[PDB]
Amino acid sequence: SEQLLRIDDHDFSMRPGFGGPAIPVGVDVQVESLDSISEVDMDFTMTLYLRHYWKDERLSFPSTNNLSMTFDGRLVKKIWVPDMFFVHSKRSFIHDTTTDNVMLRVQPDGKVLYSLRVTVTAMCNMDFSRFPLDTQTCSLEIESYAYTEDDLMLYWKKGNDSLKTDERISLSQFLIQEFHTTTKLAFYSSTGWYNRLYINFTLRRHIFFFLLQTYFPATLMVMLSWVSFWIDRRAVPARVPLGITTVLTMSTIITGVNASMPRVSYIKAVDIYLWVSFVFVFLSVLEYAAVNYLTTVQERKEQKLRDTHAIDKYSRIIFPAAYILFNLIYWSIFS
Amino acid sequence: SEQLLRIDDHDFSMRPGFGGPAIPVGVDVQVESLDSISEVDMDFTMTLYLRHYWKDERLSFPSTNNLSMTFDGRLVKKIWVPDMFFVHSKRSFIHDTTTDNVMLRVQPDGKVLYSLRVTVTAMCNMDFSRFPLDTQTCSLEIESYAYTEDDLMLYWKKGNDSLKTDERISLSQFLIQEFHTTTKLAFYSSTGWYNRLYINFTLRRHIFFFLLQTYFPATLMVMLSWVSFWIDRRAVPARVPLGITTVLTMSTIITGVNASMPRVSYIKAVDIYLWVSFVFVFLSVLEYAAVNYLTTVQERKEQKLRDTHAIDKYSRIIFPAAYILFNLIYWSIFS
Amino acid sequence: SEQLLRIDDHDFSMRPGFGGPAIPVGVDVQVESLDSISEVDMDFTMTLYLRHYWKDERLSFPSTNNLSMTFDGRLVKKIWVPDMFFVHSKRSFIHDTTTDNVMLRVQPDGKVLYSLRVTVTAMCNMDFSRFPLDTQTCSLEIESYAYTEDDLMLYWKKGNDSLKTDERISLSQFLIQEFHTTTKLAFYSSTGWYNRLYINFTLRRHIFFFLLQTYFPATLMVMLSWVSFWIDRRAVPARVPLGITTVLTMSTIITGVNASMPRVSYIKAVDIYLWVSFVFVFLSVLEYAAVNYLTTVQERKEQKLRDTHAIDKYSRIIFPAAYILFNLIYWSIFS
Amino acid sequence: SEQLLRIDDHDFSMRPGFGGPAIPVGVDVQVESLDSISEVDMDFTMTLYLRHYWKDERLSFPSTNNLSMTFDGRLVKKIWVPDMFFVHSKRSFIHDTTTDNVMLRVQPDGKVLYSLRVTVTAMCNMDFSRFPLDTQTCSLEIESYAYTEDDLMLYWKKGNDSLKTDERISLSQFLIQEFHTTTKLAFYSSTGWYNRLYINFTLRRHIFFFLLQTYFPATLMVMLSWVSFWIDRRAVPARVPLGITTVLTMSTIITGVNASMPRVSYIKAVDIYLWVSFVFVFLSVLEYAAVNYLTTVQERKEQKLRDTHAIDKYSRIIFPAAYILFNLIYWSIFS
Amino acid sequence: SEQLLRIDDHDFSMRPGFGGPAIPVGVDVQVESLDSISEVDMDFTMTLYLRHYWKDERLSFPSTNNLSMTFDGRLVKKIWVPDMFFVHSKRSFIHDTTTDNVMLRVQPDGKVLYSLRVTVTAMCNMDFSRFPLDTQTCSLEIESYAYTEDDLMLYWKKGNDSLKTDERISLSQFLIQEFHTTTKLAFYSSTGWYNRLYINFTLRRHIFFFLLQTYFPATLMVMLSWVSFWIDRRAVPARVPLGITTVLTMSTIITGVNASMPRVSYIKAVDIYLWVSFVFVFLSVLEYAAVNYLTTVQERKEQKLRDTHAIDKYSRIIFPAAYILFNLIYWSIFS
Ligand SMILES: *[C@@H]1O[C@H](CO)[C@@H](O)[C@H](O)[C@H]1NC(C)=O
Ligand SMILES: *[C@@H]1O[C@H](CO)[C@@H](O)[C@H](O)[C@H]1NC(C)=O
Ligand SMILES: *[C@@H]1O[C@H](CO)[C@@H](O)[C@H](O)[C@H]1NC(C)=O
Ligand SMILES: *[C@@H]1O[C@H](CO)[C@@H](O)[C@H](O)[C@H]1NC(C)=O
Ligand SMILES: *[C@@H]1O[C@H](CO)[C@@H](O)[C@H](O)[C@H]1NC(C)=O
Ligand SMILES: CCCCCCCCCC
Ligand SMILES: CCCCCCCCCC
Ligand SMILES: CCCCCCCCCC
Ligand SMILES: CCCCCCCCCC
Ligand SMILES: CCCCCCCCCC
Ligand SMILES: CCCCCCCC
Ligand SMILES: CCCCCCCC
Ligand SMILES: CCCCCCCC
Ligand SMILES: CCCCCCCC
Ligand SMILES: CCCCCCCC
Ligand SMILES: CCCCCCCC
Ligand SMILES: CCCCCCCC
Ligand SMILES: CCCCCCCC
Ligand SMILES: CCCCCCCC
Ligand SMILES: CCCCCCCC
Ligand SMILES: CCCCCCCC
Ligand SMILES: CCCCCCCC
Ligand SMILES: CCCCCCCC
Ligand SMILES: NCc1cc(=O)[nH]o1
Ligand SMILES: NCc1cc(=O)[nH]o1
Ligand SMILES: NCc1cc(=O)[nH]o1
Ligand SMILES: NCc1cc(=O)[nH]o1
Ligand SMILES: NCc1cc(=O)[nH]o1
Ligand SMILES: CCCCCC
Ligand SMILES: CCCCCC
Ligand SMILES: CCCCCC
Ligand SMILES: CCCCCC
Ligand SMILES: CCCCCC
Repeated sequence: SEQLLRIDDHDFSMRPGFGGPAIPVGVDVQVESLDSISEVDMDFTMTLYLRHYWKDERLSFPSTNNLSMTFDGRLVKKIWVPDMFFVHSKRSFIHDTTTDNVMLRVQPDGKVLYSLRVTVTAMCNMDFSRFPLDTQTCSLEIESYAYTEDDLMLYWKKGNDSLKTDERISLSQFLIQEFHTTTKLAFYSSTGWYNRLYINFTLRRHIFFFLLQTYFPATLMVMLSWVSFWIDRRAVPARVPLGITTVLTMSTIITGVNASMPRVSYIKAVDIYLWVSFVFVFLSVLEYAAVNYLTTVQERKEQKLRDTHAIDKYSRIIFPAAYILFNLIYWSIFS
Repeated sequence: SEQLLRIDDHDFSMRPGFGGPAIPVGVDVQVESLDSISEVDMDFTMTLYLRHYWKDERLSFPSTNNLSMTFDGRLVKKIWVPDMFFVHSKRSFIHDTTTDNVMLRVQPDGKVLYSLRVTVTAMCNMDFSRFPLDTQTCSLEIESYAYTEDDLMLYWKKGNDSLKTDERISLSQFLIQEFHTTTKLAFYSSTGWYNRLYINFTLRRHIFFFLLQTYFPATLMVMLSWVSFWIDRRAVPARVPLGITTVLTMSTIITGVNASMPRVSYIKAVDIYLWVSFVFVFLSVLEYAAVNYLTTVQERKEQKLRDTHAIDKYSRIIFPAAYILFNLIYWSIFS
Repeated sequence: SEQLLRIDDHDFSMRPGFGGPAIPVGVDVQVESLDSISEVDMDFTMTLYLRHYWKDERLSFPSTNNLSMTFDGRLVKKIWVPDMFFVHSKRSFIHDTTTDNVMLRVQPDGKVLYSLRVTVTAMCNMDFSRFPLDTQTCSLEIESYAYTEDDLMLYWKKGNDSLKTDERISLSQFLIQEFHTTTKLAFYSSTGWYNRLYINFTLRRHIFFFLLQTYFPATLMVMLSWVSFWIDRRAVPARVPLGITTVLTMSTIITGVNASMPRVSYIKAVDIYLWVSFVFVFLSVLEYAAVNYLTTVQERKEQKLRDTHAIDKYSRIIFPAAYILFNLIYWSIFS
Repeated sequence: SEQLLRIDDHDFSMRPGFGGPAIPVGVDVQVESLDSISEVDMDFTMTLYLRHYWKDERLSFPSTNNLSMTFDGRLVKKIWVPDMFFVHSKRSFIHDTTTDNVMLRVQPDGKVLYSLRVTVTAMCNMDFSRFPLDTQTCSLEIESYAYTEDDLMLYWKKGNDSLKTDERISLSQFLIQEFHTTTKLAFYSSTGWYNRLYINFTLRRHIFFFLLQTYFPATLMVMLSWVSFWIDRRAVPARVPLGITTVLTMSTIITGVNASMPRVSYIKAVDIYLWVSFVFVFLSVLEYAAVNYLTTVQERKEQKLRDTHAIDKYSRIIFPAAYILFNLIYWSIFS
Repeated sequence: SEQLLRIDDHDFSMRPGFGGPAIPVGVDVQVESLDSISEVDMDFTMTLYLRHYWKDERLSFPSTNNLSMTFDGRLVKKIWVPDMFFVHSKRSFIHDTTTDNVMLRVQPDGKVLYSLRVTVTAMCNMDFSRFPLDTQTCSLEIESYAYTEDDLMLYWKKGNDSLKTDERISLSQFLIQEFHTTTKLAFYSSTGWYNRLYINFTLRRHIFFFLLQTYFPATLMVMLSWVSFWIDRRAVPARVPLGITTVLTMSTIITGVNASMPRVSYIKAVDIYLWVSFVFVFLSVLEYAAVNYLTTVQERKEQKLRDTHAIDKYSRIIFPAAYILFNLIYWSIFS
């Protein structure tokens, strides 16, 4: 097999058509699965099959039929192959169990198919301002390293049909949709122009889970503090312990939520809702202090000279009305 | 040993019977142990022995007896060997201590046995909707990379007897059972058809542990709030602190359970039970508020004009009846 | 040095005495240190020196004295060496700083000493039913990969004296003792019989630490709830808050203990003790509810017609007696 | 391509101009992205493109035009290349997917361009005394390993214009600014002098996030304890539970904050503020004890012989005044 | 450069002076930085420069001046080099970015300088009985692997001046001091005697941080329980809730401290102080139970027949005196 191909009779350190027009190379991609996603480091891991198509007359061999030959990764070190690399990637490797996952198929006229299986991790900027209602977009980029557009031309072989996805791809806490491909030209100041390929998709969260865990407990505790407005003001040993204990219960809820969320160090949409509810509970404690002080002053004044309080009556209306107004404004901005 | 075999006289870059019928290859598998399982990344790790059987007349050597020769991993780089790989795997490697774990045995007539020891990690989709009563199924897949069904034929050498398991295989938090093997054909649009092999097993949890840790504390606290229905309504400084403190105790239990469970971001069966019990505790606090307000109004009305309350009597019956009805419906759906 | 030994004149791909009796190989082991132990994955890491002894007449060289030659790891790739591997191991590697840790010493008559330094991680099944009083046993296994008992014979060179241990070996949370060696034969259905070597040791915990952290706080809280049996029954605002707060304190202790212990998902000995104490605290709360209800009924009955309660007197005796009986049964079973 | 260049006719183990003046080498750097930063281990990870420029007459080839040739990483092992390394680095590696990310361009007159893509992790000393208002500075260093200033001269090719940064570089919890380059000479006692290059940048935090999470809850609880100064002193069952519960609430806040912050084991600016507020809450509990004791003594004295207390009046003024004074001093020192 | 040195004319598999006296080798060490320290696994990571000095007449080359030649890591595989390795090390590696960090300098008369940059992790036994006042000592060991003292002699080239340290070496939570070097002979039963080198240093903690976080909160809570001794005994709804809540507050502090400290599973100095304070709080709760019971009995006895209690008076003196005595004994033992 190494004698039909003129391996030793040709210099394979130079691209086909050296000194002439650029050689076109086609790319096909099949996505196998998505492994994991990190919200702190802002990256994702993908596994895929990568295929290349090009023609090289130096690899032609005589044959009485159209039967193509198949080779392994050992022949790759001798023949010339493209050097595509993934831009903005953090780490990547090629599987080698039980051997290198590389195949080569050579047509009698010199057409070559080159395929390999590779896992790549790529960075992706994310914005958590609208958490947990945020929507994230990611992209993967493929580009030639050493050859500019004047020497190598890169394109999708079959347009938008060149991308295939496994039917079983899924994520534990995200929903994946809208796979499509695009192309663009990249420029480097000290090297020149390059062709670049893109693979795009979108991610979404499960809204209903976060509503039950975070928004639901907060609302109940706020409504629970409104009970004290209906208890008799003369029961000092009852009104005071109820108010302070509700603040303690709210504090533990906020602390627990922060520990479960990722260590994102800036204000998010969920943080605004929780701390506003904390202020409402705090204001209810000061409300009884005014009632107690005024009642004591009035009783002492009558003794020196010798029914529901007005504050309680209005608090029963103002407090529920203010909280509903806050919800309408909050949900109108954050959809 | 390298001269009895015609290593230099044959081209080993081509499969035996090139240009003719497909060469059949048999596979035997022995499972050694299961290392770990991840519920967040949805993958498992397995260690096993992999063996191949095929015939190659080019490796025949003259011998006066049936004594077969044994070689090492150094000879593998010269002779032709199958290229089986594990589909949907994330990472894998071959052990090399103190040397490569590869053996070769060649019969005088050219029959070859090839064995190696390899550890492989494979993905597995899991559903946690019925946690902690869920049951999970996993599979491992073996397939040829470069050779289609027209060139290489893959099958189990001895049918269902080709799979062996160690007697000491176990998991810390799962029960393993139902090992069996199956086969199926896989199709690739741009390459063709391939034979694929499967190894299947099932996993189960320990039910009684989760009942004690999660379901048991929740039931006791709900029954504890029903005590307030039997205390005298005139003891305002006693009824109110009891109600609010029970809500605080329930909140800490729910927070602790979430931290221990894996970060699965959707509603599970256990979450439904815990939050329904929280509502029952919340409703008991509002029940006393109605009793206290009505009692105060009645006393003031009598003074202006100049025994167990009905709500308490019915609450002693309705609340226990409602909770039992919930349990019957809940346990009938989730088995 | 490469010319006194007939490296190029002999075929080193075959074991000495090919076609004849099995070649005996001796093994010496010196344990350097134990690195770590994992209770969730059930494995341990060990570092050791491994030495081999065998005779090969093909490596003899003429010498006027008994001065043996010393070589490095480069000569290993040429001469034949044993292929011992560690069974049931998860991962292992050979150190290479600043170079490969391999030595070779060849006697004039052909005796060869082969030594290397290797770190190996091996699995070990553990049972935590009797935690924290459990005792664990571990073993390490060494076996030849490719050569059966008919071709290679493996044995300890000096019996039980072949195992040496460093004087400074220790673990942070375990006690190591009882190092000894044993041998056994292993059988493989498709390959044959093999000789196997074993290294055994035992591990124990520090009992007194767990008693102070877990058992000590639980006992104090149970005894603390018995105080309410001596307080006047007329102090309703005192008896009720004391009972409910003790339940809250007990709940936080149980939650904290679970977080510190490893994620072992089945019932252990410690879990039984903690939850039984929780029931004792729960029963004390219901005890006062019966006293309060009966007192209220009696007072109302006397009014309609126109001293320590018996329950409190017996509770002072029954509750302390029941808890002591539980301790005697619990400690008699779990030693 | 390997015959136009006199690879076999020259000794490439010696630098160009051996025995003569030092060869000047230029460096260009383009920063791609920052991956992560660790506050416990005090290091950061950076990915960048590194380029070298030098002239070597031994690589000249005849050509009728100015068309330069392009090669791959295979030619690097034959020709002489600079040996730049990153000082104070912990770990680094060169990407190799799908092949080595190395390019070579050779001009007809012998000018050589050498480029590679590398990820490097470097240490950086940090001071957390002024947390969370601290500002950190980092640097990256490049130096030749084996060749001193007498043999190799290292400099920026285009001065301060040699550094380029990606437009999308960002960090999750830090702000990056002030990229600039500097140079300095380094001296080694046993080897000599070396040229060193520097890349500098500055990092800042998000101030407003930490104020809401830490400073905001602490202030509210302190103001909440001042309420007890306005409640009637005769309500013993109300004043005492309010005071002790506030201490409990403050303790949980401090514990939660420590768990979220990195394990920095020395006093920081934030720790001072939290513990001073704890003392203010503690002092309020002792204040009521003095009032209660004095009131009891006065009442007993009057009985034996047969209005707001002064302490409460002053506490309403002294306590708010003292806390405001603390804030002015605290914020004047820590800006 | 490969022809002035007689690489092919000499057998470099044997040490210089084979069959004669031992060859002396000198070592110089410069410490660059300390990366991290682990208190659970008991190991530390260090990065350093290692240099060797020896003479080999086989590498002499003719020269008209004293100009020494410089080489790279490629020549190392041909010439003979020492095989120093780090004893008791867990893992180590040599940096290779952008190339191997190895240099060679050969004098005309055959003197050779060999330098390399390596990162090594070594074990270190630690004792935490006196935490957080403990002091730890660490050591690093260098030894020849294959050559005994009869063939290779190892020594510091310049005595105690051979060790250099970077001015910027620091740790986040430890203080490093007292760098010095020592030497000792090591014996192996089956191999012989070896020379060993040592590098020693000492580590200390920041005392004041742990006092504020652990000792300070514990003392305040104990003093807080002494307040109840000054409140009127007739206020049953005040004395009882104060006592039980203090126990709850103390329990949360102890749980939080354990989570922050490393998982060291034996009794430490800090644990003794915390649990003794817990007993003091527990005893105060039982003290009021005796007062309440005796008061009730006396009142009932007077009714049947028809002022500060003594226990409270003594408790005001005995309790403060006992705690001060404990501190004097505790701090006298643990310095
Ligand atoms: C591929 O299909 C997607 C579908 O959204 C479309 O947006 C995109 O433009 C298509 N690409 C090409 C190259 O036609
Ligand atoms: C192997 O045995 C299992 C037992 O469950 C059976 O389901 C399966 O069909 C068998 N496979 C073959 C190939 O007979
Ligand atoms: C080695 O000594 C141990 C000591 O416990 C003993 O049990 C074991 O049998 C001995 N082994 C041999 C091979 O004598
Ligand atoms: C590069 O620009 C920065 C801008 O801050 C300046 O400080 C620095 O000195 C400049 N360097 C040189 C070499 O001019
Ligand atoms: C090196 O100096 C240290 C300083 O503490 C001293 O203890 C040690 O003995 C010295 N070593 C030698 C070899 O002189
Ligand atoms: C008390 C909770 C009130 C919630 C009001 C929600 C209004 C949503 C409008 C879009
Ligand atoms: C108060 C707990 C009642 C539990 C009822 C369980 C019924 C199970 C029916 C299958
Ligand atoms: C209240 C604690 C009683 C403990 C009794 C222990 C008995 C141990 C018998 C072996
Ligand atoms: C009660 C909070 C008072 C805060 C005062 C802040 C003063 C800032 C001066 C720079
Ligand atoms: C209430 C705290 C008393 C502390 C006494 C410390 C004495 C230290 C003597 C060395
Ligand atoms: C499944 C319960 C959702 C509750 C949402 C409450 C939003 C205010
Ligand atoms: C802390 C509450 C003070 C209330 C004062 C009311 C004066 C009208
Ligand atoms: C927040 C409630 C204020 C009510 C004021 C009533 C004045 C008469
Ligand atoms: C081992 C106790 C199990 C309790 C189950 C309770 C289910 C309602
Ligand atoms: C918050 C409880 C209000 C109860 C009102 C009862 C009216 C019948
Ligand atoms: C949830 C209990 C309701 C009881 C209503 C009784 C009306 C007389
Ligand atoms: C929940 C406690 C009820 C007590 C009833 C007692 C009847 C004898
Ligand atoms: C658990 C204590 C029961 C006491 C019953 C006394 C009946 C007179
Ligand atoms: C966004 C609220 C900031 C509050 C700062 C308080 C500083 C005393
Ligand atoms: C613990 C508080 C004691 C208060 C004593 C007051 C003496 C003037
Ligand atoms: C901290 C308040 C002290 C007030 C003292 C008043 C003395 C008359
Ligand atoms: C649990 C406290 C009992 C107190 C009894 C006192 C007898 C003198
Ligand atoms: C721990 C205080 C004991 C006081 C005893 C007093 C006896 C008269
Ligand atoms: N094709 C990417 C690239 C990097 C570089 O330095 N020149 O080109
Ligand atoms: N046999 C698997 C496979 C991948 C590919 O691209 N062609 O075949
Ligand atoms: N010696 C172990 C082994 C594995 C195998 O397949 N045959 O032998
Ligand atoms: N150029 C760095 C270095 C290290 C050394 O030992 N000599 O030089
Ligand atoms: N120099 C260390 C060593 C190990 C061994 O087995 N012989 O020597
Ligand atoms: C926050 C309510 C205060 C009311 C004072 C009249
Ligand atoms: C939730 C019970 C309310 C009863 C009102 C009559
Ligand atoms: C659990 C004790 C109940 C007693 C009822 C008489
Ligand atoms: C801390 C305030 C004490 C006041 C005593 C008169
Ligand atoms: C712990 C104090 C008990 C006192 C009994 C007289």
